[PDB]
Amino acid sequence: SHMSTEVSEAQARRAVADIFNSTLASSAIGAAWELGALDELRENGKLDVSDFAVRHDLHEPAVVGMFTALASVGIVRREGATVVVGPYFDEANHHRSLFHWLNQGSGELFRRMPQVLPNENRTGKFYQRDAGAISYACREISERYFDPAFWAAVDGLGYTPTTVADLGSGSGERLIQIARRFPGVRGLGVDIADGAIAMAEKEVAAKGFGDQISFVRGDARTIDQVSARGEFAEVDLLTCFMMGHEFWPRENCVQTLRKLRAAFPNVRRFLLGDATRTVGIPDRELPVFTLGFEFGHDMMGVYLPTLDEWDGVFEEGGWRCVKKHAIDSLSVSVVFELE
Amino acid sequence: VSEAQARRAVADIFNSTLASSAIGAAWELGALDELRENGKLDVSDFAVRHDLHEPAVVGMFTALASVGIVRREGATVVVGPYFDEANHHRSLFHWLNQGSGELFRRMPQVLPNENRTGKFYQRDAGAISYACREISERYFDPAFWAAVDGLGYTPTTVADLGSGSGERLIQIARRFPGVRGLGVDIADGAIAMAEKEVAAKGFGDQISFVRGDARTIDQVSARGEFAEVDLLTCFMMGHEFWPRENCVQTLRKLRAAFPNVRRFLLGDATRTVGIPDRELPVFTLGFEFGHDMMGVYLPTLDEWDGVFEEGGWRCVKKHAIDSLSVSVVFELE
Ligand SMILES: Nc1ncnc2c1ncn2[C@@H]1O[C@H](CSCC[C@H](N)C(=O)O)[C@@H](O)[C@H]1O
Ligand SMILES: Nc1ncnc2c1ncn2[C@@H]1O[C@H](CSCC[C@H](N)C(=O)O)[C@@H](O)[C@H]1O
Ligand SMILES: C[C@@H](C(=O)C(=O)O)c1ccccc1
Ligand SMILES: C[C@@H](C(=O)C(=O)O)c1ccccc1
Ligand SMILES: O=C(O)[C@H](O)Cc1ccccc1
Ligand SMILES: O=C(O)[C@H](O)Cc1ccccc1
Ligand SMILES: [Ca+2]
Ligand SMILES: [Ca+2]
Ligand SMILES: [Ca+2]
Ligand SMILES: [Ca+2]
Ligand SMILES: [Ca+2]
Ligand SMILES: [Fe+3]
Ligand SMILES: [Fe+3]
Repeated sequence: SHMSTEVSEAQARRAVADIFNSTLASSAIGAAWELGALDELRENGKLDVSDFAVRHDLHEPAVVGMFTALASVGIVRREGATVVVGPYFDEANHHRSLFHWLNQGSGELFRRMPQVLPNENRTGKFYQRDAGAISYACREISERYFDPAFWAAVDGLGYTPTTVADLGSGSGERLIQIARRFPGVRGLGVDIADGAIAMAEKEVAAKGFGDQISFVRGDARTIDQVSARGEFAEVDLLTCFMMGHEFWPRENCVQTLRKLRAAFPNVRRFLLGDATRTVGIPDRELPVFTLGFEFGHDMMGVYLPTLDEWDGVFEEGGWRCVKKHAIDSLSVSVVFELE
Repeated sequence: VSEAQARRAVADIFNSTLASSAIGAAWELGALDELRENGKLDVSDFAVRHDLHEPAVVGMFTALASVGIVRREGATVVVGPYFDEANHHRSLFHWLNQGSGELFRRMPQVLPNENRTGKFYQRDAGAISYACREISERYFDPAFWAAVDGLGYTPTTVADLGSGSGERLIQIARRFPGVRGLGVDIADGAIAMAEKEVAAKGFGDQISFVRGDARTIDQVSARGEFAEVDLLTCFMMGHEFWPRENCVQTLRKLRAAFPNVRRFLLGDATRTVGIPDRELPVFTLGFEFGHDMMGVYLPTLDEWDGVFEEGGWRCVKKHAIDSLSVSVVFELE
């Protein structure tokens, strides 16, 4: 019953106030996640606002504001000094990392809409985001939304991997988790960014896998002009999560996929996971994330393929898709099992 | 609630975030005015005239559409059921997002006490000022002009505290062609903008500016001009005088620095008390949470009513403001 064109003034007032307040609630979800408040609420059902501020050493008036913001749209409820879970708590907390991504991660982009849309401004580095914050969010995005399909694909491999390469390795956690599952395995993380490599190297060394897992800074799109090509022949498992859209547009993807197939000639399975562009969902029925993901990429000047466009590119790129998993639901996102 | 209702509500909160930034942007880019005027627009046409990246332009319009502010029929965009309300309050959205977005984005870093020394938050001064012009004009002007009309005299020299763009002083000089104007602002940027705008409009011989902190108004030098001032105005910054003890002193210093002021017009939003969380009108939560985050005391209306006398002033008229949280204009003597 959602799409009315005629409403009363009172209704229009309430709706616009909700849109306003939703903005603050939205930012609060990620902030409350980061400050530990969503985990307290989830675990205990309630908490005490002063007691929370004191234990975490937080400016109490702003803590009250954070919780009021959440309460303004029904995520929590305030009752005296107490905050209890509200009707939408479970759902909001489920998707907290998407909110964090939207706000803490990509806030500066969407805030700068007026300066980002003008063509005269769209050269070189024209927007800013928070890499540390995006990295914070993506860990849970990876774990909450992609892991079941990822591990289901790893379980149906039909062989034990001995050397695994991961494209866009980020924190290096995927490679670490792999090493945990397959004790004897070696790992190769490829990433185009210095912070990622360093962060990943540190974590790897700290968790005791400095002997099994290494890294190389490189562009996966131009993987054939990298300085670690001699190690590639040993790789029998390839993984690539949350970055496949960077290989687009179509013709670049085709080439990149060919290059990957030639560069990793002994890879058996290649597990490829990403979010994709949706078509024809009504404006008033967009689920969580979809709009942020698509509008964010349009603002950054980055093309996002549909699922159908991935489907249609694998054969030319040298790969056969033998299984596909739908993700629930991070917009329309999937894991392809390629060989 | 059912699980479907919860999904839908959380999706609305997410998309609302995007619609919310888009209101302010659509304002700046001229899309809201064009929609007010014609009732519709063409996404291609608009993108081409404004030389904008069209796929991002469609995004902006689908954000607005996602919550009922507009509706899309292919490339045609028509005003939606919530257009008039949102357009009305567009400056508030702009303020929250383009002005103050970076403060609320950094919530996790701003709340911890160890982080709250020195320059611990950032806002966009240019953007805030952009919004503030319309906030002042749309929300405060009617009460401001009503107070001017009922002053009981015609001013000769007006001083404006936190003068910003200089617009309020310009408009007063338009109403009272013989008036001398003086603007006090703490920001060099405001002083520069105001001097430029005044000089450009032809009022450079009538309106001057001095950089100064209105809280310590007694410490700003102005060639003895303060003593000639017979009308004082201060909009949208009075809460900066607080807490109470500081306000009492600043009020007493203003009284002393401006001995010949007859009326002092003091306009501001205030902290509300007891509004139910799910019934919060537009702005209230942003205004109050923003200042709580910034460490800035915000008084209630009653706190203001209770401070004037000890501050050396008598309140003689009060005006309610329409639909800007709880906002008022006091007239003081
Ligand atoms: N063309 C490219 N080649 C290699 N790495 C890339 C790339 N484009 C982006 N990346 C890297 O891919 C990452 C995107 S998000 C990382 C999430 C990570 N894959 C995970 O599953 O947890 C960033 O670390 C970025 O540096
Ligand atoms: N303590 C202080 N003393 C003087 N000016 C101040 C101040 N605190 C803030 N300001 C200035 O007050 C302005 C707040 S915005 C209000 C603009 C103006 N009064 C109007 O009605 O449109 C900014 O220009 C800011 O620099
Ligand atoms: C990492 C992120 C992304 O592409 C981005 O932030 O630009 C992403 C990719 C895929 C699913 C979810 C988030
Ligand atoms: C300028 C703003 C404010 O207090 C702030 O930006 O800190 C304000 C004050 C009063 C009404 C509306 C906005
Ligand atoms: O065409 C597809 O849908 C997928 O890209 C891969 C696939 C093909 C056939 C059977 C399963 C998976
Ligand atoms: O106490 C008040 O309400 C205001 O401070 C101003 C006022 C007082 C008395 C008569 C009129 C106005
Ligand atoms: Ca409806
Ligand atoms: Ca298909
Ligand atoms: Ca309307
Ligand atoms: Ca303006
Ligand atoms: Ca003086
Ligand atoms: Fe991306
Ligand atoms: Fe303020």
